[PDB]
Amino acid sequence: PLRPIVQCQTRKYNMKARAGRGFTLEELKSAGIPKKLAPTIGISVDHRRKNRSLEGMQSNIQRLKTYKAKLVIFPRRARKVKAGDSTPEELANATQVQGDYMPI
Amino acid sequence: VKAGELWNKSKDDLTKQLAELKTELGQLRIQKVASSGSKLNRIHDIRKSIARVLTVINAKQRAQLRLFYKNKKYAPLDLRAKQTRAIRRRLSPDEKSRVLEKTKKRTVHFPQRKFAIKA
Amino acid sequence: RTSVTFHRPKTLSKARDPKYPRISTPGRNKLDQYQILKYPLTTESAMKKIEDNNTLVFIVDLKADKKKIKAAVKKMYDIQAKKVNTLIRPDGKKKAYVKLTPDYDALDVANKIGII
Amino acid sequence: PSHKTFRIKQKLAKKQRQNRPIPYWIRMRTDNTIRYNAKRRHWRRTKLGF
Amino acid sequence: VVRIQRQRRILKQRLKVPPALHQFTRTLDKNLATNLFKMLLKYRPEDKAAKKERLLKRAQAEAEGKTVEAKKPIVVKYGLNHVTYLIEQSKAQLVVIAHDVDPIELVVWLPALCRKMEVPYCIVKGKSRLGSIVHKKTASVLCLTTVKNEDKLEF
Amino acid sequence: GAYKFVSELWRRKQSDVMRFVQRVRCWEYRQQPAIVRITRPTRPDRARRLGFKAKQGYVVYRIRVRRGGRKRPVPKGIVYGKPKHQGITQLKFQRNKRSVAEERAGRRLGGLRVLNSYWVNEDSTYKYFEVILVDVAHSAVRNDPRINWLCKPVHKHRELRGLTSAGKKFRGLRGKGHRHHKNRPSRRATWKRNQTVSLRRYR
RNA sequence: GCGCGACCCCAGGUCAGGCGGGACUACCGCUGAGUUUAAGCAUAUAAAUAAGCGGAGGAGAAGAAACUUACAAGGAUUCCCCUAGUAACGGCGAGCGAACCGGGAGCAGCCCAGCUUGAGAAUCGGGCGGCUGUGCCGUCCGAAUUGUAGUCUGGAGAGGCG
RNA sequence: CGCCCCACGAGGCGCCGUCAACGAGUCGGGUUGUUUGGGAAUGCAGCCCAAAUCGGGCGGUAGACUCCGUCCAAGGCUAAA
RNA sequence: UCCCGUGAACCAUCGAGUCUUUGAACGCAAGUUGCGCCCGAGGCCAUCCGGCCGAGGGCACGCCUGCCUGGGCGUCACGC
Ligand SMILES: [Mg+2]
Ligand SMILES: [Mg+2]
Ligand SMILES: [Mg+2]
Ligand SMILES: [Mg+2]
Ligand SMILES: [Mg+2]
Ligand SMILES: [Mg+2]
Ligand SMILES: [Mg+2]
Ligand SMILES: [Mg+2]
Ligand SMILES: [Mg+2]
Ligand SMILES: [Mg+2]
Ligand SMILES: [Mg+2]
Ligand SMILES: [Mg+2]
Ligand SMILES: [Mg+2]
Ligand SMILES: [Mg+2]
Repeated sequence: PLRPIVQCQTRKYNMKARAGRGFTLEELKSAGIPKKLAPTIGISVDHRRKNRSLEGMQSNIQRLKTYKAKLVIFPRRARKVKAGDSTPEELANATQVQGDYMPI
Repeated sequence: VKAGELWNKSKDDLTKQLAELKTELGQLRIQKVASSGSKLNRIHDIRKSIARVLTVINAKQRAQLRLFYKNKKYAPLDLRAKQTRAIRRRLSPDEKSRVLEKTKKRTVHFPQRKFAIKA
Repeated sequence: RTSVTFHRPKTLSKARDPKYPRISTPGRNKLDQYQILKYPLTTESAMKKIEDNNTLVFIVDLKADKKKIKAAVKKMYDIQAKKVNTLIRPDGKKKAYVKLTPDYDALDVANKIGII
Repeated sequence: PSHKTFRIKQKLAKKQRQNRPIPYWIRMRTDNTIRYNAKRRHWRRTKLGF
Repeated sequence: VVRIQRQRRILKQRLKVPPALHQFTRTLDKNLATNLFKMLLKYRPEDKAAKKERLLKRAQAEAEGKTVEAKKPIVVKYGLNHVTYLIEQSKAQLVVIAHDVDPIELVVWLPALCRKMEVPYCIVKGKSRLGSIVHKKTASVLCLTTVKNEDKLEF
Repeated sequence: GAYKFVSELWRRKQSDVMRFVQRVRCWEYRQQPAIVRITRPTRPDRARRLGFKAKQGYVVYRIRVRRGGRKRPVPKGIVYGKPKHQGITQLKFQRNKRSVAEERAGRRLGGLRVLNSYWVNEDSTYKYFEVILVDVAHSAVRNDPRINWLCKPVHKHRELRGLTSAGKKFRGLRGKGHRHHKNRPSRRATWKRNQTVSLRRYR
């Protein structure tokens, strides 16, 4: 699953971004990606983090939006394509993307 | 005598043949002490034929007995499926699939979908 | 009450009534006549017993008792024993001296089974 | 002793049957190494200790 | 066992019961208790034998008419959690507490609760006799919320 | 909602109502055997919160344990050593008496598995713990989704090994940050991890 | 001269069941030394070890912060690397010694008790019978109102509305 | 790949403002022994003291006050590494 | 006859079987094959349509759920 851009702690490393554990509830809500469903579609959720800066919040929204742009989801059944799924012709060209498909 | 023909017999004739084999071994054991030569070796065949006929008796009897108590009735400790003590005490599959309502809802809704990227 | 001691009351108990038998198969007889009478010892010291004292010397399964020895000597060989003596010979097996009631003749039995 | 338990008589029987020199014929079985019976016991030398 | 259960009541006699526990041992008198229990017997909860018929015979009313003609069935309420719920909403029109609940702490406070919320209560004698009303082995508390219009005055 | 009322009633443990009802029970307990089956919890709201249920197979056992520390059981009090392990009478045991009660019931009740235990009474000589146990064989317990976890084989003799609520307290696992970091996974696993002389291949 | 209901507790070769013991690599808990080092030795060290007493699994233990940090802050558990032979601790002597940060391996969260069916125990078990047989169904007995089930677990949630 | 089509019940999303219950001889304190790198005391344990709901625990020096940051114990389960 | 096959083998392998006395070891013991109690297929004679020899099988301890038989003015109601 996906991970947030966050800052490191600790004066020695405050200036270096790195991967986090999950997007806060506030990002998942403001991106149109429900709490219960983000782990379902491969987005971690971290109930414990706090966002104190618009810069961090908008950066993590940008990661969410990009991921939801380049995410494809197969239907739960064969012919029944419901909301959130994707077109057959879209599904037919999906492969297993390997390595870090979003480098921080 | 061959197990093929023994399995193809009645219960009473099967018991007769056990009586006869143990009497033939009775005679060979007698003549082991006194005489010798060629009838000293038939002992081993007769002993093995006693074993054959008793194994036939027990196998057929327990097969019949499984047919009768395997009416999905209470089964006896000589029929109950021995595996190992740990295996006997494990939980059955309908018991290991037991989950809660807040969890069976969490899977009836909100399952683990199938996704790729690059769309 | 009458006595200054309370002894425990009398209750009632039921006999065991299993809903499944613990041992289904009927147990076979394992000290049967052919195990219980292995083979007659045929030393010359016993051969003397055959003709002096109207006795047959068998070697019997070590877990034999005199009641089973007489019963088997009757079912096999179709005789009876008026008295059996037993001893466990030092090598390990049990040896039984079966004296026939003087109706039957030990010579006759010894030649019906082949000893002498 | 003359009054011995049946357990001790039972075990004397077996420690008796365990005294014989090895059979004459074993010695020719294929690829054989048993040479003499190295588990002899004598009543005056090595007491059973039981 | 007998020995200890005798010095039990003896020692409860000797020791000084505090008032919260001594508001018990002051029970309803036999005459008013019997008068009350007559009405309680009139309003018994539903039998197991009778609760299969009420669910069996509505099957047809659902299958053919498809319409429910039930009116409210009115019976006594019981159970400590439920009765504390009724009492604390003040929907309890009469409370009947067993005197002899063990452990006593389950009802040390219902008298005071009914008292400070102004609900009529009695400390009757016999939790088993309460249990019989509802068909359980104990009841430990009962309360009435509403009675039939044919016996308001008797109530 | 009765359990809240009884909860504060049992919170006010120096009020006269609890002083009475608790001393009389202390006498009754002190007159019965050390380990005794009791058909109902005496503290139903305490039992509810620790996972008791009014369901078959959950049994409740009152175990009496003694108070005070541990005096070193040596031949007279004569300890062969240096002056620093030469004391006897002021040493304290490293498991709480709650866990000692659970682990007494664990040895008495072979077939049933300890779930929890809670304080009920105490005096100068004894403490009384009521220990909730579970029968892991009755179908009512085998078919409960919430308490099967106790029938898996990795849960035999929890109390003998330190895995109940009282077990963790004396194991040092109530706590998370520093002040409690040496006790995870266990103090001996920490000691091993910290003592291993790691000699890598290309050292 | 009674029939009773409950409570506690009996005895049952009662129906059906669960427990003890064994092996030691690794794992969990208690207990617990000293030779040695200190050029003596008495705290210290040896060592929160060896021995002793118990408990399991194929891994066990731990685990979703009553946490660290003072940052622009991070975000469950576990192990490797560095942190670090460092802060600390110590007849501040011999000696002893971790952690946060960061880099990696792997990543997953969950469920109860409570106020909340009261027009209605909706829950569970056992016997018996039927079948589609790890279960499901029909009926009887029983447990349970000193509360089984259901909703809820703080990220919430209960409601009303869409 | 085929037949069976998922709802008025549950969930999500949005609006609301009224509710909004969270674990007791438990935490915490003293003292004692052990343990620790943990130092006016790191854990654990005994004994005695003994809770709270504009409230509780921490911010590595004991203390009173003002502000700040932080989390919500005393019940339970949980693969991989 | 085990030979152009119901088929050798100190063969491989594993599902059908047997598994003496013991042992956590379980009737009570134990330098004891010591000493008990209960059921019982079968058969004899009839002191009855009962008793004797039985082949086999049982009898531990703590416990869990249920049932049967009980005890206690422990709490009660209803009564003589
Ligand atoms: Mg003799
Ligand atoms: Mg000599
Ligand atoms: Mg010592
Ligand atoms: Mg020195
Ligand atoms: Mg030196
Ligand atoms: Mg010296
Ligand atoms: Mg050290
Ligand atoms: Mg060791
Ligand atoms: Mg585990
Ligand atoms: Mg360095
Ligand atoms: Mg220690
Ligand atoms: Mg300390
Ligand atoms: Mg100290
Ligand atoms: Mg755990």
